Amino acid sequence: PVDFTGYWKMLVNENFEEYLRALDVNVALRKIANLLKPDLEIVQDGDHMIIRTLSTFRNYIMDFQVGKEFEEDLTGIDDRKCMTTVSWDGDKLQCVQKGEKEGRGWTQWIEGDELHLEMRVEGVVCKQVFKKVQ
Ligand SMILES: CC1=C(/C=C/C(C)=C/C=C/C(C)=C/CO)C(C)(C)CCC1
Ligand code: NA
Repeated sequence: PVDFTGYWKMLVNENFEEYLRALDVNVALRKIANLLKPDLEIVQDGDHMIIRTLSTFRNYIMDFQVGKEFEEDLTGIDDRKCMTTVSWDGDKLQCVQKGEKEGRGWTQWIEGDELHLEMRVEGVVCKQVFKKVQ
């Protein structure tokens, strides 16, 4: 199916402040986070994926099997714990992060040579787009 493997650089990041505000991230950290332009480093073998969000401040590592619920420790972000499931939805990845915040999750997919990531919480939608360096 779709292989997201790649070192992806951020081109677009819309509404990230609002998204972090909804996660109750403190103003200080939001200030910094919004100028980080994290890379996405993905290594995938079928339904097994490691997704590393990389920045000079902090990294965030996801390591999961598509379709299989797991205990997600969002330490360094909002330091919350979710019961998270990343599922196939055709060629898209659909992540649901069950926990304190309503409607928390994200959708990831490829359009041509672009990786699209939409992150959501409580009706806030942050839009990110990434590209590999050719
Ligand atoms: C706030 C904050 C950060 C937030 C990272 C986030 C919110 C990553 C979401 C990654 C996803 C949804 C990958 C799915 O392919 C990072 C840790 C960069 C630096 C410290 C500040
Ligand atoms: Na692992």
